[PDB]
Amino acid sequence: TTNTDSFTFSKFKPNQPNLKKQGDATVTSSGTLQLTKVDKNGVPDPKSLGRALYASPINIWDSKTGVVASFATSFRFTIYAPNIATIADGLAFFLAPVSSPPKAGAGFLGLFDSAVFNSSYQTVAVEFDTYENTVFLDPPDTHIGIDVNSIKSIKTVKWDLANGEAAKVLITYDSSAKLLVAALVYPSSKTSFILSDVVDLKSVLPEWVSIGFSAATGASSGYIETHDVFSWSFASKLSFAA
Amino acid sequence: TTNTDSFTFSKFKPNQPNLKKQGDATVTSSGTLQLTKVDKNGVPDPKSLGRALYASPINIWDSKTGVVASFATSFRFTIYAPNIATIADGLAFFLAPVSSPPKAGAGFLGLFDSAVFNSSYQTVAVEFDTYENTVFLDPPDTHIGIDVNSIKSIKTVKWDLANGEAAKVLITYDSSAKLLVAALVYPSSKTSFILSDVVDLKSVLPEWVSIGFSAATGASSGYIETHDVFSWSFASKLSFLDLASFLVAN
Amino acid sequence: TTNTDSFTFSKFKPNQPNLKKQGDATVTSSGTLQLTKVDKNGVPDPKSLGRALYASPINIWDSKTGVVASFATSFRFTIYAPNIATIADGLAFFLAPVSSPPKAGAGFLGLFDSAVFNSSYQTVAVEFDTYENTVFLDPPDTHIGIDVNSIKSIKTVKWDLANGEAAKVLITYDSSAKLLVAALVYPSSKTSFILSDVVDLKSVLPEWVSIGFSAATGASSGYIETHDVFSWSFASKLSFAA
Amino acid sequence: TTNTDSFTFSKFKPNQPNLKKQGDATVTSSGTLQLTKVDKNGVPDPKSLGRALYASPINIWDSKTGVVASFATSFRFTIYAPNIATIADGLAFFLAPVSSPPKAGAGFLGLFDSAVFNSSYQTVAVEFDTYENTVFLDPPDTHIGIDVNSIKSIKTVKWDLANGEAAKVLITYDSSAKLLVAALVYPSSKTSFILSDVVDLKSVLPEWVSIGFSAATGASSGYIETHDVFSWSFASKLSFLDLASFLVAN
Ligand SMILES: *[C@@H]1O[C@H](CO)[C@@H](O[C@@H]2O[C@H](CO)[C@@H](O[C@@H]3O[C@H](CO)[C@@H](O)[C@H](O[C@H]4O[C@H](CO)[C@@H](O)[C@H](O)[C@@H]4O)[C@@H]3O)[C@H](O)[C@H]2NC(C)=O)[C@H](O[C@@H]2O[C@@H](C)[C@@H](O)[C@@H](O)[C@@H]2O)[C@H]1NC(C)=O
Ligand SMILES: *[C@@H]1O[C@H](CO)[C@@H](O[C@@H]2O[C@H](CO)[C@@H](O[C@@H]3O[C@H](CO)[C@@H](O)[C@H](O)[C@@H]3O)[C@H](O)[C@H]2NC(C)=O)[C@H](O[C@@H]2O[C@@H](C)[C@@H](O)[C@@H](O)[C@@H]2O)[C@H]1NC(C)=O
Ligand SMILES: *[C@@H]1O[C@H](CO)[C@@H](O[C@@H]2O[C@H](CO)[C@@H](O[C@@H]3O[C@H](CO)[C@@H](O)[C@H](O)[C@@H]3O)[C@H](O)[C@H]2NC(C)=O)[C@H](O[C@@H]2O[C@@H](C)[C@@H](O)[C@@H](O)[C@@H]2O)[C@H]1NC(C)=O
Ligand SMILES: *[C@@H]1O[C@H](CO)[C@@H](O)[C@H](O)[C@H]1NC(C)=O
Ligand SMILES: [Ca+2]
Ligand SMILES: [Ca+2]
Ligand SMILES: [Ca+2]
Ligand SMILES: [Ca+2]
Ligand SMILES: [Mn+2]
Ligand SMILES: [Mn+2]
Ligand SMILES: [Mn+2]
Ligand SMILES: [Mn+2]
Repeated sequence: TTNTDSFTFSKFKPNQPNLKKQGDATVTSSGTLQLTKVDKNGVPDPKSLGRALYASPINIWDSKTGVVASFATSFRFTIYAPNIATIADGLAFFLAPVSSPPKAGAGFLGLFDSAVFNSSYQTVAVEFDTYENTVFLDPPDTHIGIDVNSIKSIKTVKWDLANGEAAKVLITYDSSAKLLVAALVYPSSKTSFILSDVVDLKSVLPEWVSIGFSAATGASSGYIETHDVFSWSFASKLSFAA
Repeated sequence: TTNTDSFTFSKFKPNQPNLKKQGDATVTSSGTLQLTKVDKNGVPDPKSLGRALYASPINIWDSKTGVVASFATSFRFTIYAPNIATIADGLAFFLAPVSSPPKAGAGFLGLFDSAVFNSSYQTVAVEFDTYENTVFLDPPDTHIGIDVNSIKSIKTVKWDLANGEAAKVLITYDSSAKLLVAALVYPSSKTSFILSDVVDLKSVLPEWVSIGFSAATGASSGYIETHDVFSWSFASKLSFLDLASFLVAN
Repeated sequence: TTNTDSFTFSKFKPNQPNLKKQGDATVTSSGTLQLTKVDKNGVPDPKSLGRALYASPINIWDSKTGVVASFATSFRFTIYAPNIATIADGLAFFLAPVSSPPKAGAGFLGLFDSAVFNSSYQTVAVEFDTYENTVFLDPPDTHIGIDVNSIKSIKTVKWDLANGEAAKVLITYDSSAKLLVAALVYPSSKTSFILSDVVDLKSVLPEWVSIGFSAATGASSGYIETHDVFSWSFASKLSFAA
Repeated sequence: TTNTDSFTFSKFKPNQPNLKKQGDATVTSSGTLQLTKVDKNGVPDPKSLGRALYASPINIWDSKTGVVASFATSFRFTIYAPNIATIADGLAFFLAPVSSPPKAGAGFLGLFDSAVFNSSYQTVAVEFDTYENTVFLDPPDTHIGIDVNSIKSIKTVKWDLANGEAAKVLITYDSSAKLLVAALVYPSSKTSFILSDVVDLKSVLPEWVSIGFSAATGASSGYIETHDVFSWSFASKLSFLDLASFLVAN
């Protein structure tokens, strides 16, 4: 007995009513979702935080039956950094409760308030982290991480940013294997990165979540980068028994 | 460059935050979308009026390119009347300005305010109409209508209500033919009906539209019927559909 | 446990190896599947017979579990008759056993051998009949028909031929309702026909069936028309414990 | 103006005529496609090679229009080895011309006849390689690799085999960026591997190609492992795929 919800934005459009935008999020004339503040020149600013949600909650689990949804989302994104040596803070795909407020900037990625684990967050996220928060146990490498009610990622893998180049991303969740899987590929320069782990979405998330993007820039001048999104598809399936 | 927005409600849930319940519209505990009001008794009430819309506007055409969405939807619904001789007024699947407010009850079907045509409605519907308003040029028989900016359907055809029986609808809009088609089947009765006509969606809708059901029961006590929706499926693409593949399992 | 097989021919190409063509059927330069003989000049010929099948069998029902496929097919076809008053014989979408040869021409539609019902035809069809075979209890009008192990339709509805316009067809089988529905629209005329009936696929087909088209022109001189298909899409779904 | 062709085998079934079996490929009565010979015990035999292709050719590209197909494919497979430390040879998913004979075994994986690259193979493969063949430039570790007309990969990455555990694979081709990607995840060990390269196909493969799997065991006793496939979906679009939807509908 399956519900499904899916959409594909191959462009973005100014003021799109199917998209909830938060903090600094703009969608440009040219169709770019500009998650984080970027002046006329292309020049990203500090002290920024931006978010994008799909306008309707996704039913990721069902308490009557205990059935859990599988989902798959795909997106393409570009991090340009004026200076690659100083980069902060990163972007992320997440699933948080609905009407849940944006949270601290920088390392927090606009999804947390603190280094502390808290089951209250009810956030699961795949981060693309570009600055090392030693305070958070970040690997020293810029990384893909999987967060579960904590910015202190449960598992991380290296990810070598290709500055200004477009990354194609696939994020997967098999509900019967409880497997969350994230893969990033640079089409131009042909590199590849994968991270996978087990997350039991029912003990973590509410039945209904907002899905979308979060992004932050550095708390320090020069520690700046864009977080531009070009396209985004998603598809979730919630079957009620076998 | 193709956008797609799409979904399946095969079962409904109370309070479902991805739909916008308006008027009396609710979803019971066992999953039925009651568009229009029903006592626990199971007795349908008069002067009810309810709508359900998907909470996400749909991009139906793009002004910059001129490009227009194709779309498909299907659902399963029952109208049950305690008294088949006194049945009012109907239900409808529609597109309208985001997220439109319900308009007059009764034979207006929550979609219109009078018998006259008006472009500001910006509304296009397929009605499944159950009471003959002669001031709306209604045919004597129960009928499926296509309606554009008016309650006076621009084309109707016969529909024989099977009282208390689930009908399966496929409504369909091929953008290159500007073709709207509504098919209705009762699998229990083996009976079927189709209406087909053109409507140039770009002429009559805004770029963004809210999609849903609308239903009303009668303006006099006893003209009464349910307008229950069991399941619902929708799919659109806008390029700046694969229908076979869409039904066989949406 | 759901298997699925699906495709779309948005146009045909000559000797494309995923169709098997039988009889006179061929694919033209401009990508048309002419089921029946049309000459040099567009003049269709009599005594012609053509079938075009998907080169893969379709698992219609599973005997071990007794479950049965749902499937949906859509196609676009033109028949054009140079004399509207003298047209024959029709076309058909059908399911039948594999390596099951073409069968009698004319009014049997490449699908049968006599008037009589016969179980061992193991054939199910939706037909688009342009000539009254009185001998087959044909209605006195061009009709659409459901046929199950007989050219004697188990049900019909009136179909109004629109000479030389493309017809859009949607045929659909719902194995939970055991419900076969055929709809035909002409975009040009705005016209619309539907036929709906119960058919037990599990009763009348084997587990695997070829799926395709059959068509035939009239017997006598003059009872001629074309039977041209432009596009075809099929999808089926066979869940073992649904 | 877009063609399509997809399927999903969640089970395999004995004899299944939409699947063409070559060499030793057997489908177990419990549903496993056994690419290479697996005896009574369940003990894999050496000296084996098997292949299973989809029974109909796939249109990968069109010469008239020069347009080229995109495609996803996923599958579950298990390699079981009685001694983890004597293992050969490997399995692959390939695209070769119809109706390609199966070719040399062992480290050639049933796809190639020798170390030599050849254009007239018109074979592209994603390889799962379990034995180092120095004659083919194999890296010291077990690896996934992209093969184009040759048993010598154009690129590889360390694949660490988890013995007896189902691997889930995703293979994609983006014709728009001539880019082929293989990824494998062992859901039990939460462990993963991904491999990206550019390969044209228009220049390398015919318009029509058969597709499936190929496998082989070692050339000497004891160098043995199974190559068992549990499910398989495939999707191809060629305009003259929405992967996110593909995966979650398998
Ligand atoms: C529904 O479908 C089946 C087809 O599967 C028909 O049954 C078959 O009919 C054929 C043709 O009549 C029979 O073949 C016969 O088999 C015997 C040996 O078993 C042959 O020798 C025989 O030939 C003799 O007759 C010939 C013509 O008279 C000569 O040329 C030969 O010399 C030879 O002397 C012929 O090939 C099948 O055996 C029969 N199959 C089965 C499984 O029964 C149905 O036909 C009906 O039933 C038949 C028994 C027969 O009596 C027909 O007259 C019936 O139509 C067919 N049913 C209907 C209603 O059409
Ligand atoms: C579409 O619906 C709109 C809004 O309902 C119609 O506009 C209304 O039309 C009436 C004209 O018959 C107007 O009557 C007036 O009432 C006011 C006081 O409230 C008086 O001061 C005035 O003397 C009129 O009698 C009404 O004003 C008007 N409402 C609004 C909000 O403008 C509309 O009718 C069409 O446009 C309007 C503005 C007039 O020009 C009409 O003549 C015209 O037909 C509806 N359109 C159609 C095509 O039916
Ligand atoms: C790469 O792949 C091509 C195509 O298979 C190879 O060419 C083929 O080689 C075969 C010999 O190994 C040729 O077949 C023989 O033809 C003669 C003449 O009738 C027969 O008497 C004999 O018994 C064989 O059937 C085959 O003709 C040829 N195929 C084609 C399509 O031309 C190719 O091998 C190289 O080219 C040929 C001309 C011979 O010189 C070979 O020795 C040769 O290596 C393969 N390339 C390599 C480097 O291995
Ligand atoms: C978690 O969050 C809530 C409010 O958001 C707070 O009351 C609580 O103290 C939190 N921290 C921990 C460690 O539980
Ligand atoms: Ca960090
Ligand atoms: Ca009415
Ligand atoms: Ca006839
Ligand atoms: Ca090797
Ligand atoms: Mn981190
Ligand atoms: Mn009406
Ligand atoms: Mn007939
Ligand atoms: Mn290798």
